[PDB]
Amino acid sequence: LLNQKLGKIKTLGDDTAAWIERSRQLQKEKDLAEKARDLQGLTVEHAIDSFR
Amino acid sequence: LEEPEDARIMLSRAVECCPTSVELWLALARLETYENARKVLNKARENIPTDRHIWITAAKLEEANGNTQMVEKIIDRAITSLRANGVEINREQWIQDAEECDRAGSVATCQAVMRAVIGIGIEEEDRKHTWMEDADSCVAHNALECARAIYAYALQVFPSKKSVWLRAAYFEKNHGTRESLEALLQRAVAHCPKAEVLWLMGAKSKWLAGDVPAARSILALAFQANPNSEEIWLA
Repeated sequence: LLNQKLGKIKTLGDDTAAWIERSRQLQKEKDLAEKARDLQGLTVEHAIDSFR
Repeated sequence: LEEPEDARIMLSRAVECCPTSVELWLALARLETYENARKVLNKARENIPTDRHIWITAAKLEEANGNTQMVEKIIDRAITSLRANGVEINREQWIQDAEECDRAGSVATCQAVMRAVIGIGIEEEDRKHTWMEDADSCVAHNALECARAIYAYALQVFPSKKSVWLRAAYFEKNHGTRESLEALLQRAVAHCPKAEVLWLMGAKSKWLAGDVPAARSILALAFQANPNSEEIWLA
């Protein structure tokens, strides 16, 4: 069952230099972005009369 | 990862967001382009400024991609940083820089850095005997540049003991240098002719080299003027 569940998610956890260009664009993008109720039902093991 | 050019590009893109990265700056310094190497050093200066280790990186870069004049200028700039920035020169740093500049780069900048560290930073009281020992230990770990730095620190100042010059001449003999032994003998005889370590040591080195006629010539030179007792006559 877990294998069925863990199949529909891609396991990518393309080039090299244009990836660095992608990183430069991401740097530009991030620079631009920078700019008493709970006690109901509880049982007491004592007689009621025992309380003064 | 498999690509020095892509690695350099990625390191440049990361260092734009990673200022305080000495390792990244040093990696960018090895970009295999001398003009671009100087530009990368200037950018690292424009990055997190050269406080403690980027000075050593710039000194090594001057050792590799440059001559002794710019190396000495960078050494003077670092000495200015040794007081303005508030970071005194460390003996271990100087020894490591000398070893790195002897193994990889030219020994000229290693000798310049050794002189700058033995004059500034390491000087206690009129002797530099600890400096002489440190330079001898560096000579046991580096080339003759450490011995030359010891000679610059000792012989240039007034030699209170000629035994340092005798030890330097013995090291030069261990380096196979006879002309350097003669130069050291001339320097010591004109600075401290008060023992048998200036002319007698040179005459013995000549008489233990293997050239009998040259040994006789050296003995004639050291016994005609005879800057010693009849020991030269016995030799």
